[PDB]
Amino acid sequence: XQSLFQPITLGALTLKNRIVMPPLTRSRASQPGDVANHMMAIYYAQRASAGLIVSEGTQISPTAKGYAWTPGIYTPEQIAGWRIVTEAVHAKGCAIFAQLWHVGRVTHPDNIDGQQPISSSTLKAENVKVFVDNGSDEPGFVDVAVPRAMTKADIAQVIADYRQAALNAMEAGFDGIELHAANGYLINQFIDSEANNRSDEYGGSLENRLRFLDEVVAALVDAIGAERVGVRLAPLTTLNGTVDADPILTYTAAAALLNKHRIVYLHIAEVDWDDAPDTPVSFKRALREAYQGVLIYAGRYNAEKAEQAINDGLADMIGFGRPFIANPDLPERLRHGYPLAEHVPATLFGGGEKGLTDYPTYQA
Ligand SMILES: Cc1cc2nc3c(=O)[nH]c(=O)nc-3n(C[C@H](O)[C@H](O)[C@H](O)COP(=O)(O)O)c2cc1C
Ligand SMILES: CCCCCCCCO[C@@H]1O[C@H](CO)[C@@H](O)[C@H](O)[C@H]1O
Repeated sequence: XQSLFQPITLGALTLKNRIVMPPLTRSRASQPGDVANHMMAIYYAQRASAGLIVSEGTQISPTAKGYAWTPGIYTPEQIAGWRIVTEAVHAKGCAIFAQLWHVGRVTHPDNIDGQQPISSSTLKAENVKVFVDNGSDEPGFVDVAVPRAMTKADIAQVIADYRQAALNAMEAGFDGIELHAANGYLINQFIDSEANNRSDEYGGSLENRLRFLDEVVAALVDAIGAERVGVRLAPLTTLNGTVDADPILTYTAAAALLNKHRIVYLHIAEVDWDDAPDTPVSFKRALREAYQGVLIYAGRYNAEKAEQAINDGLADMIGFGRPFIANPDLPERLRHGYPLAEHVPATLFGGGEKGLTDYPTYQA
């Protein structure tokens, strides 16, 4: 754990250690309005011994939402709710980035004001569910809907929404933003060949499939500066329905594209739930050459594997998702080898403080 507990520079920030709390949707936002709130501020502040917190995905617009009760980042009230979170986290000595979210086709009309979802194409995500508010207090799991293909004007609108969301994140006191371009969501629906059947400049070729990513990143950087922009990618997981035919080429190219933009970090989502594909070390080393900023990995890491990934030169920082839900003091536990509590799946999403802020710190 020695390297894990070394500080690191992230742009203008000096971070305390190499541990990341990655984005974790908890579906706790206040209703009406999808507003980040008090229990969320406590929850994040409890976990501020991380070197970096990345917020749960926060939708950039009404039609960017995939799941019931996720917090937005587009209304004044939403910005203010996030400000209480960032104030709480900063009072603990910690950096926090907002994960800007557009789910594309991974949604249901019930979550997007009755609208049809949008995507690169008209392809439904196969074997994917989201959840909606069915009036009860538990999430209602539902099949996703068939999307409509984005027009040029839709592309411009979504870019504008991302750009503004980045400014809104700065107004909310975040230290930066993370673009969610992973786990089968909108940008990923353009990147991955089998999800993109466009015949315009946003599909077919590799250059074309990376174009939407390129243009979104350019707008984010123009708005808030490259030192405040991270990006999340999922080269090899396919759980939410996006498959690429040549992911080593596509994602090495994506990494090099992002390197050109000088984004402050690249975050690889190596596992999504139970989807834990073989991610060859040779490929990780290629990503390390293609992108020369801070490289973050998350997915089924423990203390041993995290330390090894850093010492092998594969990663600079490591995120721990599920363990951070149940262990607010995860860094201390990893450092000492204290046993980790396990999380309760039934309280991941929705509800209140139970299963959110009532996981204790370690006590022998
Ligand atoms: C409850 C839960 C919610 C999640 N929601 C998001 C999210 O909002 N954005 C995201 O990029 N990943 C999300 N993820 C994925 C995690 O960031 C992480 O990559 C994944 O859980 C693998 O890491 P782990 O094995 O350490 O949990 C979520 C994971 C969990 C368990
Ligand atoms: C009862 C708890 C059910 C846990 C099973 C999780 C259902 C899907 O969970 C979803 O996973 C996505 C990544 O695939 C995330 O981006 C979303 O934030 C999350 O809501």
